[PDB]
Amino acid sequence: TSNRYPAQPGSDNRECLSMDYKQTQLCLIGCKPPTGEHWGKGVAATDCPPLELFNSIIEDGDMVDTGFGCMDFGTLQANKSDVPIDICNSTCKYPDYLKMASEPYGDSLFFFLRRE
Amino acid sequence: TSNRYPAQPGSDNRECLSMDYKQTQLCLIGCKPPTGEHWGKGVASATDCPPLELFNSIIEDGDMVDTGFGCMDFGTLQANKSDVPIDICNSTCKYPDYLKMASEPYGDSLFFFLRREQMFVRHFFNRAGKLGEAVPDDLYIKGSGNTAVIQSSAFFPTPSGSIVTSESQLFNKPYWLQRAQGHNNGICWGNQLFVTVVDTTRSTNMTLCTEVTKEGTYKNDNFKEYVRHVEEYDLQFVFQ
Amino acid sequence: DIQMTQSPSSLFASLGGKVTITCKASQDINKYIAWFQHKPGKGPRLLIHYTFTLQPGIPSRFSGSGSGRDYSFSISNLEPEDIATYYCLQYHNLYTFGGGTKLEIKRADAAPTVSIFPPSSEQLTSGGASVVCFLNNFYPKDINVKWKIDGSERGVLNSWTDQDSKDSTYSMSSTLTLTKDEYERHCEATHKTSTSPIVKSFN
Amino acid sequence: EVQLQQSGAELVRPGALVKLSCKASGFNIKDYYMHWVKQRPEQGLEWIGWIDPENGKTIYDPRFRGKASITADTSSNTAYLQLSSLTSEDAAVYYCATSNYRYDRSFDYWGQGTTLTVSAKTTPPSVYPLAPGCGDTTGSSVTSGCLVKGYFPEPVTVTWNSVHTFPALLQSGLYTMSSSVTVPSSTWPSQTVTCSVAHPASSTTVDKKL
Repeated sequence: TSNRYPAQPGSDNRECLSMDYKQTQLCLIGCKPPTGEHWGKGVAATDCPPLELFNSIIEDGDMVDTGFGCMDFGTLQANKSDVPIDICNSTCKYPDYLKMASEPYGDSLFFFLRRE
Repeated sequence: TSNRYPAQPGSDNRECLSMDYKQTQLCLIGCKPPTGEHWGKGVASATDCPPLELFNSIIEDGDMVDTGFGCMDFGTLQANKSDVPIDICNSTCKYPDYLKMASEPYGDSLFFFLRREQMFVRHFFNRAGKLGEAVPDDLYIKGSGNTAVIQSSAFFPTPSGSIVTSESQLFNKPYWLQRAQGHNNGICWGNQLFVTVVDTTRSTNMTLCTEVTKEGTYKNDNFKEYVRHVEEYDLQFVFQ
Repeated sequence: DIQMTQSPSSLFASLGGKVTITCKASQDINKYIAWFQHKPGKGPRLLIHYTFTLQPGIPSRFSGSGSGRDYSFSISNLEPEDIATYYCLQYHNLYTFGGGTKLEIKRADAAPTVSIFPPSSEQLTSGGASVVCFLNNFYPKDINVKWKIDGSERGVLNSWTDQDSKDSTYSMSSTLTLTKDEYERHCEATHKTSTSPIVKSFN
Repeated sequence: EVQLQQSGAELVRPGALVKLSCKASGFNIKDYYMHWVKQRPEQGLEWIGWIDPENGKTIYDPRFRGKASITADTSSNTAYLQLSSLTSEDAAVYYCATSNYRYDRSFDYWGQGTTLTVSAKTTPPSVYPLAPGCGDTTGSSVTSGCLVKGYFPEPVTVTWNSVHTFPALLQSGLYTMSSSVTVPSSTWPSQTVTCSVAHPASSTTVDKKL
C-alpha cells in the first residue's frame, strides 16, 4: 500500500518474520520410487546463475514446494535469508508427473491424488 | 509483516489477547466409551526438551477438544501457564483415536460417526523467553550491531476456524444405523449407550452486566461483568 | 557497549583557517558515524551522516572521513557563524555521543570597555547595594577582575557571555553585593591587552 | 516545513513525576522514530531512548531503563517522555528528535529543547536600573545597564527599547542576570530607554526607565 521515497536499506535490515506455507496433499503408489523435479545451478551480460531442471528420486524427508518454487535454495540463494530456515538450506522437490506418466512400463504411478 | 531489529525484551511482556478457536463438529455413537489420544510428558533418557509420549484415555464428559494448538497436556508440557488461553492452559485437549476405535476387533466403540473440522491461521506471533534450541549456524549468516542479538524464532500461530453455516450442520437430522462398518451392527450390550458430541458452532458466550451503583453518569467501577455459556441438547432414539 | 573518544575538547583558529576533530570508537562501527553542530539555546544540527555524506544545505567546507574505529571531521575556511560545539555520534549499535568540542574563533586586539555603576537608589531603599562593573568586547575570555574598596576590602559575582557571532569578542559583568554600604565605594580589570589594570571608579 | 514543538521550563520538586511533550507538525509521527536525548549542564549529549509510535516499540539505553517511561499517541501526533523519582542529577536539558529506518540518517530534526530544574521554591524577580553619575562623554558614547536580581527559576527575557545580556548566575538559592546597552549621548537622556524584564514563572512584566 505505502512505500514512499526516499528509501535505501543499510547493511543489515533483515527481520524476524514467519508465514504459513502452501497447502499440499498428494499420494503416489507404485513399485518404483517416484521421480521429482527441482531447479538447480546450471552451467555473459548478467551475473545471474544459470538454471537447470534436474530430475531425482524423491527420498523420505525431502521438502515439498512451499510457494517459493521447486529449487535448490542452498545453492541458488547464497545469503541463506530469502526463505525460512526449514528450506533455506534444503532442496524443494515437485513430482515430475509428466515424466512418471510417460515412462513406458508405468511402474512409478499406479495411481495418484493431488490437491494444492 | 514488520518485526525489525533490534529487540529489547523485558522480564514480563505478556499481553491480554483473545482469539476464536478451531471449528469442530463430531458425533460418535457406540456401546463403549470413546478412546481419545493426547500427548503428555513421558519418561525417557542431550537437550532439556521434555520427552513426548502418546497417551490413550477414555474421553469423559467435560474434557476439552483440540482448539488448534494440538491435542496435548498443556498443564505439564507448558509450565508457564501462559502459552495458550486460560480455558485449556491447565487442562488436557483430547482428539478421538479414530484408528484405534476402528481397528478394535468387535467394533463396540464406533457404530457410526461424523466429523467436520476446519481452521486457518489468523495471526503470526513469537514466544518470549529463552530459546531452548538455538538455530544452527548453517542456516543463517550472523549479524552485527543492532542485529547482533538474534530474536526468538519460537513462533506460534493463532487459529480461527473461519465461518459457521446451517448448511454445514451435522445435527438436527436423523441418522439411520442400517449397516455398521464394524462387526457390531448397533447392538447395545449392557443395556447402555454412549453418545459423544462436539459442537463449536454454538459456542456463543453471553455477556452479563450488573449495576453496583446507579448514577446519572457512566462509571466503569459501577458495574460487574460476567461471562456465561449454555448448551441445549435433545437426544432422540429409535431402538429395535 | 560502544564508546566515543572525541579529541580535542576545544579548538581555536583564525578566520579562514581549518580545524579538525578526531573520534575513535571502542569497536568497528562500519562507517556509521555522524557529526552535529550544537549552538547554545538551539537544537543540534546534523552536518554529516555516514562518515562523509553532507546534509542538504551544509556548505562544502565541512567534511568527514574515516573507517573502522578511526574517523575525522574538518572545517575549512572558518567563519564567525561556525562558533558552536561539535559532536560525533555512532549509530551502528544504538547511540553514543562524543564528549564534544567547543570551537572558538581566534581574534586579537580586543580590550574590555569597562564601565562602573553604583547601586541605584531603589536597591538602597530595598536594603541592599550591588556595584556593577561591565567589561564589554574583550579577547581572550580569560580575564581577572579585582574589587578593592579602599584600600582593598575584596561577595563578587562574575558572569561571562559566550563568543558573539557578530564580533568574535566576549563580555563579562562583575557585581559586588553589600548591605549598609556607608563607606564610599568604587573595580580593576587585569587583561592581556595592557601592562596595567584598567580601572573605572566613582566616589 | 518540518517542526518539532516542545514543552519548555517545567520545574517540579524532588522527587515527583514529570512528562514532557513533543508534538510535530508537517509529518506523521507514526511514520518515523521518536528519540529522546539528555544534556546535563556543562556536559555532553546522552541518548535516552527511542519509540516507534506505529506499534509502541521502546528502545532504551540500559542506564535509563529504570525511570524513563516514554510513550507516544499518534492521534495527537505527540511523543511523551516521563521521568519518575526526580533527583538533583535528573535536572538537565532534554531534546526530542526524528529518525528514519528506511533512510537511516541519524537524527533528522531536533526540537528547540526543554529545560528541567529541580528545587522546592519559586520566587518573582526584582529590577534595578544602572545609570552613571557625573558622567564622562566628550560626545561619543554612554553605557546604561539593567540588573535583574533574585528570581527562580529560569528563564527571564530582557529586551531593550549592540546590547550584551549576560548569563544568569545562581547563588544562595537565587539568580542574577544583567544586560548592558551602549548608545551615544544623542539618545540619552533625549530618547527614553526602557528595560523590559519578563519572568513567565511568576507572571512578571516590569518596565524600568533609566
